Amino acid sequence: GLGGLERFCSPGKGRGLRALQPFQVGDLLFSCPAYAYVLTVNERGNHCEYCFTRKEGLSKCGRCKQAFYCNVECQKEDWPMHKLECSPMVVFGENWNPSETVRLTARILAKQKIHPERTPSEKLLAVKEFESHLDKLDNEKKDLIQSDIAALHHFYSKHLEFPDNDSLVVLFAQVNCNGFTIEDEELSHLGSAIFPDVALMNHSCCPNVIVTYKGTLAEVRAVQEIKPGEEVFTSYIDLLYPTEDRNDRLRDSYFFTCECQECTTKDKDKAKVEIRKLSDPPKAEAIRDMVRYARNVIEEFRRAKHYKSPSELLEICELSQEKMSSVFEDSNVYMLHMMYQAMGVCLYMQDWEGALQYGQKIIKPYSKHYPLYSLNVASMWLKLGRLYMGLEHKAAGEKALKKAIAIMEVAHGKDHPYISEIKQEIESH
Amino acid sequence: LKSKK
Ligand SMILES: Nc1ncnc2c1ncn2[C@@H]1O[C@H](CSCC[C@H](N)C(=O)O)[C@@H](O)[C@H]1O
Ligand SMILES: [Zn+2]
Ligand SMILES: [Zn+2]
Ligand SMILES: [Zn+2]
Repeated sequence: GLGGLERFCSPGKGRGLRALQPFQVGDLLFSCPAYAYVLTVNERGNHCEYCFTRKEGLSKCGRCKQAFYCNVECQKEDWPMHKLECSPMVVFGENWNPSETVRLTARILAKQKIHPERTPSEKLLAVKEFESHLDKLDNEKKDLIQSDIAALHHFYSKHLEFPDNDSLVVLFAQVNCNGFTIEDEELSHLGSAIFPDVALMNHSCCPNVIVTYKGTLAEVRAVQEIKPGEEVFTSYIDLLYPTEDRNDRLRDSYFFTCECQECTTKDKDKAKVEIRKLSDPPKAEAIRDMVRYARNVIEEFRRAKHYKSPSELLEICELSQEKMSSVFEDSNVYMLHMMYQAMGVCLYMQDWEGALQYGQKIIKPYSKHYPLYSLNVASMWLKLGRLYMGLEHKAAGEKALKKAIAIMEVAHGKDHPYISEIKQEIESH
Repeated sequence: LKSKK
């Protein structure tokens, strides 16, 4: 197992992770090497395929020209996994498009063939023991898993000996339930991975730990004091949202309803959905209509980013914020969601001034809605600092970068390479 | 997948 911790039966939460020793804020509970992992297509050339090191001058795989490495060692060590995609990418060419879930699942199957025994990533929970929620799957979810199974056979039949369709549905369901996205210091998606021992941790909306990444290594650090006998909880989702939104996401992706202190009390829901203090106060039904509109625009924008122009996308943000502002305060989470999306469009267009303009409005309400140590808060301070620094606003940049560092020292560890990079940014300018 | 953003 893992020193100072143990697997146990958490009443109403299946299996969980329990502390057997105290942990203070910022302490590393444990580390978990990735069981299986895949670098996202859009990050190829930026990060090494094998170790996820972000560096310039990465060496290109000579055959496919679509995998990049630190050196010949990272190339060689990645070959058992890379071979699943190398020749297929050149052969299928433009037709090579498996989903990231399919790409990850092919790597799980390859790992099971090479290393059928328990790995150092499975000291407490094994990939084979993962919860699947197979019994909870409706026709729509089974059809999506069937599309994934067809893509797996379509792109990965060369090296893999597939189990029956039934075992593959269980696997795809286990991956959807237990898979992790690996994000960088700005919360930008790097890839997907399996961290079995990390997946043992149950969810809370008031977590006592944060998961961070050092290359492909998951690290688990306390963000609250943990005492012997206490269960170790991480957040599976974005904590900005009110109770109903959080539980709609938890039910849809994880098939459960949270009953943590935040979900039971609903204490933060009022400030999250802050209403304007108007002479004629807005009616209950008028609030409910705007909350419904707000959730609809969030979905509309999500679809629109796949095909609309940057000006059309900014229009959706501006127009929706205008409609919402008649009922909602600027600190309201639905207003903040659109501002964050608008900031993202500005960043893509390299409109640094516009991105800064939005980030300045988001920061104070973010700090209030998110927990004490939050990667979403750290990431926003970091973006702001980098924008300020890039725009020659050095004092404001330094202040915002130091706010990012203060949170990251707890979540990522004082010695994290990301913090050394941020300090170099403060020192170089 | 289990994330922040
Ligand atoms: N706060 C919570 N309340 C109820 N169930 C939870 C929970 N957090 C996590 N889970 C359960 O754990 C699954 C994610 S995997 C976490 C380990 C799991 N308890 C197990 O025995 O394997 C969820 O889809 C859900 O079934
Ligand atoms: Zn490398
Ligand atoms: Zn290759
Ligand atoms: Zn909760």
